[PDB]
Amino acid sequence: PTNSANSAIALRLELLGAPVPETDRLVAPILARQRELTRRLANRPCAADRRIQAFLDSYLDGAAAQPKLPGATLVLDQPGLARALSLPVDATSFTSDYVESYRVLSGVLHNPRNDRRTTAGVFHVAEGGLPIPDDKKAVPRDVFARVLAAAVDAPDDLMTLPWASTQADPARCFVSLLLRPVVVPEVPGFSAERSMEIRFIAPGGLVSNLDFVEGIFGNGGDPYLPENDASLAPESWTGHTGCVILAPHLTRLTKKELGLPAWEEATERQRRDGMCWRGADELYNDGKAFKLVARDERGVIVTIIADNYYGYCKKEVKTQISYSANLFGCVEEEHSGGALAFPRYNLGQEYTDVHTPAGATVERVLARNPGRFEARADGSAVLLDDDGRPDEGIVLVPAGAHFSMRTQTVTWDRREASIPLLADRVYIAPGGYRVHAKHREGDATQWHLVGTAPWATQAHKPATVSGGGKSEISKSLLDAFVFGEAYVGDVDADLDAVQKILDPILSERRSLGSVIKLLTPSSMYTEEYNAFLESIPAHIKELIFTVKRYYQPGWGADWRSHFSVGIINGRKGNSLRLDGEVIKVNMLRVGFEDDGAWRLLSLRPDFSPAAKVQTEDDITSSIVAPGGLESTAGSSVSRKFVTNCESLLFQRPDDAIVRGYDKQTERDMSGTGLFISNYQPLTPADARAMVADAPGLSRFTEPMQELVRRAAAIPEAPREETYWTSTANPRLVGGAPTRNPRYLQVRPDIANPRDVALADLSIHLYRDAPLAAPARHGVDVVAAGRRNNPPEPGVPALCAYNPLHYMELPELFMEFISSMTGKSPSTTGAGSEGALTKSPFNALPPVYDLNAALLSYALGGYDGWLSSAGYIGPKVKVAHDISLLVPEIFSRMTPQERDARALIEAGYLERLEDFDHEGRRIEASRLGYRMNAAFATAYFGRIFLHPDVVFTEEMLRPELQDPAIFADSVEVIVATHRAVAKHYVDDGSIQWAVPPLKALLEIMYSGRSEEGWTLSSPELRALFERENILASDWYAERVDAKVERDRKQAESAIAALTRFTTTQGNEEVTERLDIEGRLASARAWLDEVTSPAYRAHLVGTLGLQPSLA
Amino acid sequence: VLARNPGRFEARADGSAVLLDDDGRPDEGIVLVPAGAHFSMRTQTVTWDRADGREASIPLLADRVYIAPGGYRVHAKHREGDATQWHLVGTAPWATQAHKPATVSGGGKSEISKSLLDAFVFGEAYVG
Ligand SMILES: [Co+2]
Repeated sequence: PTNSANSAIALRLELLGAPVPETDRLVAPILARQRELTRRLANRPCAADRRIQAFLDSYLDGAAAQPKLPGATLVLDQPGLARALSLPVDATSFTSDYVESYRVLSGVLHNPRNDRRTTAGVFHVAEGGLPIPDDKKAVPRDVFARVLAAAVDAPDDLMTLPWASTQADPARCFVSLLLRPVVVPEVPGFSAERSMEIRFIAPGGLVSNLDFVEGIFGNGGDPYLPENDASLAPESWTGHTGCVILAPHLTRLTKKELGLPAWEEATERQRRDGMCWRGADELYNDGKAFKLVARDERGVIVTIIADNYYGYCKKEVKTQISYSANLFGCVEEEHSGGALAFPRYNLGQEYTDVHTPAGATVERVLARNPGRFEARADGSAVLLDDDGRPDEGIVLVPAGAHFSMRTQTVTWDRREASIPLLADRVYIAPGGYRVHAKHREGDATQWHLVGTAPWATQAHKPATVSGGGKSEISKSLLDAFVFGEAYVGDVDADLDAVQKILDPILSERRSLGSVIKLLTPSSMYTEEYNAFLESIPAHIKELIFTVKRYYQPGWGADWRSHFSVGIINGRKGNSLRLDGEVIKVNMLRVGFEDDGAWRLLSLRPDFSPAAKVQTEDDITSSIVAPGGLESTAGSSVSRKFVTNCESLLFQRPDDAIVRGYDKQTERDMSGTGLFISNYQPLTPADARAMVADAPGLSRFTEPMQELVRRAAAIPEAPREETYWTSTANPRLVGGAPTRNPRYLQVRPDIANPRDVALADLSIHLYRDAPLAAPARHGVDVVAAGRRNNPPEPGVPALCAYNPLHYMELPELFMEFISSMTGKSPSTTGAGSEGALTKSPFNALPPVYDLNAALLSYALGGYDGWLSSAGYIGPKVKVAHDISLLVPEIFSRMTPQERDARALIEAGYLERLEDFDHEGRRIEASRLGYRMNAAFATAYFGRIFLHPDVVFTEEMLRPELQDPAIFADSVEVIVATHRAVAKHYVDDGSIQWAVPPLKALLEIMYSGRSEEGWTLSSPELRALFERENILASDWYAERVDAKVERDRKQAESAIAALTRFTTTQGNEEVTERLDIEGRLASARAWLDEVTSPAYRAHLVGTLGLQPSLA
Repeated sequence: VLARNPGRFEARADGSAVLLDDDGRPDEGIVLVPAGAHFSMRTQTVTWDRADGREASIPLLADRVYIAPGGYRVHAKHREGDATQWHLVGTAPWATQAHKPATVSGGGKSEISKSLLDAFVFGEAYVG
């Protein structure tokens, strides 16, 4: 429906009175009637813009101007219009000084004037509002007023809708969009999802930007309807309203003309910020992109962006969401990744279920879910379609069922039943454990069974600097597999030695896993028996498990003759062969040696990557709920729940420049319907050229080749040329390929909804809860990541960390406050992405974020883990090889096992302590605890086959690589803590930090708290304990501020509902929407928020910053 | 207790825990409770305070045995003289083992293990 879209467009422009040039066009002449009954109403702004203008006029009362939001906007009331507006009605390309745009085979492509985001000096904040953070630029209120006035007077080129840009009289208007981005997640017994409202306003030239945000955050509809006025559905809003105005022309204005002072009359701060001029011609922000924010406690945040690169739009929603979170209480916005992981197993050819707990049975499942299943005569059952017919894709089977790839059947007795075992099905037992068949990861011709356990673990990866691998938590481990060989030293000796050990091991009703348990030292084996296991060399065990995996009944004790090594050029070979074919085993790389050689480590032959379902990526909303509720039934401590605010993810495929390497990107970008940016627009001629380069073509994955061939198959041309994009061809900037190629990827839980459905189903069954009930999951483990680097000329050492550190809360928060990186070092230490990595996306005093975060860890009893990315010590490169293992390790440990206290009591974590180096105290105690060789032996044995060679001694103890550098890294850490803490001292923020953080900041800055404490003072450490917080006045003061905010908003809701129900001529809308049924709920709510039961249900939540009540 | 016995218990949200069956399912007959727990036959509940101030509360029932973390047990029973009056019984865990050897007939060798409850007499509280 294309003319469908152009009609919708023509129609709306006509209603706005904008210029215009087929069956539907004729049935709209009663537009021309209502047009002469519209000029009896004056232009009244929507409910959202009314709230925005009220703030702006109050805020700039008696300033140099009180500008007006544009009133004549083309309103994008439906999804899909904005894309259709982005290209000329009659052409496939468009060009302005602001954007080059193209219709491409894979969707739409937009290359903006600037191809990347900046953060240095970009974030500006206006005086007259809440306090400015020390790290931002301070802008006088009069200057803000003038920049806002310039922003609503945009030039004609910029205002020209691309869609009508080729017509005689091109339409020129502001376009605008209502968003309702999520800020408060849903938690079943606890919280309704709530959202703020944002109004995106932009010159018609930049309608691509609206398309951009609408795909990520959804279309909120027509703001002028009371269905979509936020105040009227208070139960689901935060009380807060944001505005974003795109205005790239503002980088032409001078500092003088906006009323900034000359250098001589300027404060030291104004001179630090460049908010003064030595020359009349000095451009504002030196002509570079910026954003200018105004806000205060009233709940309205107004941002102007002087650039149209799509990133800034995304990150301004973020910022505004973060603003709303800070004023709502109880919630946080975070910059974080995450995934819900279910351990998996390679069950071989033959497997009997042994993980259904007694009590769990087909009958009980069926009884708990009336009408969801179709019970079968044999004992199995199948789910029903939403339309009442059975779906054969998912088969519930009895406890103790047996699965056989030899017979291709699932069997059980009760009278033996038997159903087909088929590749396109998933078989699930009554406690939620799944079984399915798949081809081996390296080989489409070999197949085996996979078990998925239902006791998932949800990882959360916050506050992780760039390079730290935030996205890696949810990335797939299967793409990292390397396929190596089974090692043989001397084939006669080794196989003889395998023989001896086999004397029942090759019995077909003894699994591969049990054999591994058999031959792994355990503390419930005779101490003689373990010494025997230690006598078995590493490679002989691997050879046994390999023999086990491939053993056939048919060979019956003459297995030996099926195994060999080749004689390669007269030398006995080192790879075990099965009937002459080299056997292939799965490995992962774990970092690199000093000279850059790969370290490869055999995975266990019963390991399969955990199944992950992404829970977070970049913009995250989170709430902390107390324990003992519906959604926290098994927890004494608070729990954290999350929701991803974005439906599409703005990816930068750095790796896809190399052909064939990034399989996921190449697949996605060969699809359709995508928003694409910073790629080179290619033509069918370019495709024909690339086809004819047969070597180059053959390096693409198949999806991208089909795309190259579709484009090659298109007969030629002018303004209807066909365009396409290639992963190998990012946009040329300065005749070199850009390093910021981009596309909006469909969130992988939305793209693969069967994976979600299966996870949910396993959870319900594991909990014995009905499918009708929601079964929310909260966060189990927090594992942040760090970018570590070796020192270099002009790059400070930051490589003290081993693979995995645990940090108690004070040390954790030094890390979080600092968010340190080797990129952009300061005068005294390292670069900082600011509190929680959110300095570029936080318009408020960062202490509000910090107070909340702290409470979340302490009240939730969450151990702070830190994984290592980049380098471990100066010499060992790791890339993200450890980032990827995190969820696999924690998800295969019980909560009791992975508790930090338990690991310290068993000797699996080792504390770091201060020491002297060249007579200076090195404060290595700030690095917390770290894993040691015993942790590797105890637990990495659940992924890898030789857990003792996984990490070298130098990897576990990076100080052995070079003790000088280790001490240099810790000094860099301490200097960087100081420089960061100084921000809180200079702006007075330190006074608003909660006691444990105030002290922590004081120590970071000067060495001692105000009371004289240091990091090891028991009094300071006691302020971070869960019990002392819950007892404190300051925590009670936050709970009470939250009650008081909620009360005022419930009063502001009652006042808004009434005024509407008693405005002239609103009676028919008032009954249709059951508004007085809402006003009764709003009246019952006010009573509830003031009641004591409500104050008590808030104990164990984050509360609110009292100054913001 | 829980940490010294991995996999033997099922920890509860309220702070209590219960032993697991030979077959992996919880046995409600024995309830581990926190140090400082309060036991009330009037409310028929075991209560204790939480750091958050909520006050936890489980049923106090005659067919159960409640045990604190150092091994001291609490259960309910009818008075020895009267099936209609009930009270709580504490059992301390610091036992003493007696041994009664080389005791001639009439010396009461078996008496060491015989029940003292059968010897109770029920008298009155004296008022002058
Ligand atoms: Co980001």
